[PDB]
Amino acid sequence: YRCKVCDYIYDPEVGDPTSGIKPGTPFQELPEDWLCPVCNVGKDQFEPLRGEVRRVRPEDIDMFCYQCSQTVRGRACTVKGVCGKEATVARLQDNLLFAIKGISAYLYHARELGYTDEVVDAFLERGFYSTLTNVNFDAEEFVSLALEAGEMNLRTMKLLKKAHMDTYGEPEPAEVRVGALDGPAIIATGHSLKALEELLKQTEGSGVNVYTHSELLPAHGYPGLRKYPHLAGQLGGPWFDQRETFSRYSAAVLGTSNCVLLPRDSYRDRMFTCGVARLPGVEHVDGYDFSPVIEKALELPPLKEEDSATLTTGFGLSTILSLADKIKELVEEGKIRRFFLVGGCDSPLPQAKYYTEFVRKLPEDTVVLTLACGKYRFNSMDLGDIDGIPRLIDLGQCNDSIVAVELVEALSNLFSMDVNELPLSIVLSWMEQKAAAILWSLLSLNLRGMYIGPILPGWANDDIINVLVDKYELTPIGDPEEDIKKMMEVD
Amino acid sequence: MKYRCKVCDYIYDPEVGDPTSGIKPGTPFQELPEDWLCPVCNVGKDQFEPLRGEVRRVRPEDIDMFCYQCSQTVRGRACTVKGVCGKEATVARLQDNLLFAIKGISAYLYHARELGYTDEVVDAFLERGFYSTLTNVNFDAEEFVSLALEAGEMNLRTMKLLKKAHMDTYGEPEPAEVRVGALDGPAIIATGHSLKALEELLKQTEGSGVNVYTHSELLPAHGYPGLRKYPHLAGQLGGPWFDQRETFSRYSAAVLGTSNCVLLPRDSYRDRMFTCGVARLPGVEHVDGYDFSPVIEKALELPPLKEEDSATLTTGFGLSTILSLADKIKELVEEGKIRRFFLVGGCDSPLPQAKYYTEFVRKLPEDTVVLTLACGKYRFNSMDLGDIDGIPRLIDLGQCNDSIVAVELVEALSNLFSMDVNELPLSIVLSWMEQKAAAILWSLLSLNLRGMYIGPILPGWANDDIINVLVDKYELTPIGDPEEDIKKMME
Ligand code: SF4
Ligand code: SF4
Ligand SMILES: [Fe+3]
Ligand SMILES: [Fe+3]
Repeated sequence: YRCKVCDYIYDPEVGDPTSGIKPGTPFQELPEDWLCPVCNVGKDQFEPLRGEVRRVRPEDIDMFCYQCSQTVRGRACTVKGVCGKEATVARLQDNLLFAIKGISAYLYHARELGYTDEVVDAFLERGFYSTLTNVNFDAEEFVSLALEAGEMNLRTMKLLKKAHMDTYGEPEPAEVRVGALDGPAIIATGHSLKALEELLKQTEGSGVNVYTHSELLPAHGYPGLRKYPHLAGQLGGPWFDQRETFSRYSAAVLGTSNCVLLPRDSYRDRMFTCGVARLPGVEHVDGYDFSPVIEKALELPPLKEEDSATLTTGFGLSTILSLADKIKELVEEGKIRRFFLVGGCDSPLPQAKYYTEFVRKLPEDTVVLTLACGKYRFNSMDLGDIDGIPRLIDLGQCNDSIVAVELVEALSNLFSMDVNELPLSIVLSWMEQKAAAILWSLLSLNLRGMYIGPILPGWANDDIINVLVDKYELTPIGDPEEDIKKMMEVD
Repeated sequence: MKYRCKVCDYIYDPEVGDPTSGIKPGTPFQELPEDWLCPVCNVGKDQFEPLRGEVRRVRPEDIDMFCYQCSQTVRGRACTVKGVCGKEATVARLQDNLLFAIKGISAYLYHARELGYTDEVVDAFLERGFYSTLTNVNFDAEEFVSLALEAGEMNLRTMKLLKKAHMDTYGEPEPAEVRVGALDGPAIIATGHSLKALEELLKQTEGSGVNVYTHSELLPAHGYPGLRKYPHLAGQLGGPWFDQRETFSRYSAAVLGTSNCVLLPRDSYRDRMFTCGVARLPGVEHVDGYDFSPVIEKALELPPLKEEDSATLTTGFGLSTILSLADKIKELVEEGKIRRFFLVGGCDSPLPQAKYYTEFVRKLPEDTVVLTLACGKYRFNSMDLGDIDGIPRLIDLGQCNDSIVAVELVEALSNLFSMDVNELPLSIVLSWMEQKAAAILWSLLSLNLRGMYIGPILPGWANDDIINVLVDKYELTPIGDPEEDIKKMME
């Protein structure tokens, strides 16, 4: 028998002479209250010879957990928990943890605006308590808890969108100049619209121009944010062009939320962090006091005007609903054949080129709704429109997933069909915990047949992957052409 | 030279080159393009060191770090040496540390909320911390040290709020002599920390005539005037949490788990155990929001318990009972008839290295008093230690969350003898097992208590750098040998 927890082999050939086990005693001729000499688990946590359990190299660590003192050798539980928890349950606990992390991020951003939800904080406590050492061992309960986390994330994104709309108005379409103007510059990266508003308020009259980057692009749609003239436009693209963007523009850089990367020496003395963002050797902004960043921007050599391009962002729900009747006409005529939700968080992985290919081969009688940084794979494509309806529609940040939700609910009422009968396909890009919370949000809405890229989450063992694919029909991204062919044929 | 990826250990060999990217066989590493990245995890030339120290030894459980929360993760399985995102092992371990501290805080928050007691600033800090440990938000280790200390302070605040909840709902605890041993009649044994579930159970059992016994962590309930007022609160039964498997087997009782430390059941008592609150076990009935009718029904269906020659324990020393003896303690210390106080307690484990505690207390000189708490008390609370001059040599402050009164106690002592906190005749010996204990430890560290002892082991997430921080900046001393430790602590 080899120990499930620490892979200690009890071999009936040796026995244990020091304890009374003369050499030759079978495993089942051991005392009843005998425990493991390494991990202190009973006779049950001994399995008849499995085979080279750990010995992991290219992958296959069965599980990981070192949160309690019982952990094997004081380093990590990696096959089975000393507490008795198996690998699948540990991975489900980590899944719930990531979802609640995404919820907590959106919660922090809402509270930045004075918007609070008590039941969500209670659920945070409840979930983190559920992932303690010896509290919960039920996997199905963790499925239930993941779905409840999806529901709470719906609620949290709803609260954050209400915070944004009350503080800045409902976003409406805006053509954003991507390209520099003449003058000192501050580039802002992240999600915090409150930090951007404070900076814009502090820079009115200073004459330094403020540009958005990555997930701060949707700010150009908010009436309370676009009203500032020194909000010049976009500059750079998604988060991972950061190191080149911040290098090439001679500007002060401020990172407001996550997706900030370790800086390169070219712009290290001209970068700042604020909110929760924090980098070693980078100056951090005390609350919202952006005096150092403005100082830097005015000390730096100004930017140079450049032939600019444009991006179109900020489709609030109301702008889309003012087009519902034409969309109805167009689908019933047949001049629009399907809606595709293609977006979410991105990564510099090669498999994410899939997205640029996917939209590039999409038929021209289709429309795309995009989201988060994964929009920067195809938002510059000149796709045009269908009888006045744009083929690309930018709802905003990842937290604007919620309006996407609202949209389908309208569409189900528009065409008088159940949600899982619409001419709608869903293609997710995920990268972080916020995306995990969004994914479980979509799963709590029973959205079947969704596609996911660039990879399946690293915390999902075979058990979890199969539960998703057989109970929720979550389809991994494969080949763009074949995927489109599968999604569009009711024939 | 050959070159090793720090992130995924892909070896670039100048004899082969890299056929997949364009590097013909024979190219030296420094004659590679600037934009050449690892063909496995796509991290640049920057994170490549010359294959120095090709030595590799035991890899199981000797994983430098672990993290698989994002899609960038190595091989889509786990980052185990350095993050593709750029996060180092020390920072990952500090993030996990903060996560465990906030997990303990969340547990105490849930228990406080059970009583209608909530604190907004603590939930704000929870959100803030989880956001600090998202993917690309914080890479500054010093800031995570600061956040661990802030988590200690927030945990102090949470424990204070929880103690106020307990005292408002049940009164201030006072010493109680509780019978450990069964009575005649049907029985329900309750395990965990939730006093509200116990109160609801006792109210629902008034008149039913079934006797309720406390186990592991519900023992301090016998000190609360609002809980000891119920006659059917018979006494203690069993000991700490880890005797569960035998205790629940030997007594023909219905089992109810109110909080954490519930273990996978054995078939003898599975059909007679119930969970409630956050505790949940597979194949065990869960109680839906109190309403303990199923548990009472079960207790009434089982063969009743039989009386047994019992022992006794003394628990529940509230702050007021202790402070009403402060002048006697002053007399005794100033005369010299008490030479040092020892705080010995905290959550315990079925680890063998924890036998130290029973030895440590058993060898303590008779001119010392011990203050204990949590499950680590069950190592020496049955010892007949007696008293010194009317002051008991063992004092049970209550649950692990009653650590806070210990905090208050020491400040009283510093004001009692008019001496600085870090000059009192007081030594601290911690037992830890879980995340609640981690929060308590960071609470103690935010209070600058130097020279504390910790057992049974050093946290499994503390790499050499973190351990170095603890031992050089806060003089955290691991427990060694009882006599040697006592002689050092008594000098
Ligand atoms: S909680 Fe369980 S799996 Fe995690 S370290 Fe402790 S014994 Fe191991
Ligand atoms: S955040 Fe970094 S360490 Fe964690 S999974 Fe992503 S790449 Fe790996
Ligand atoms: Fe073992
Ligand atoms: Fe690599």
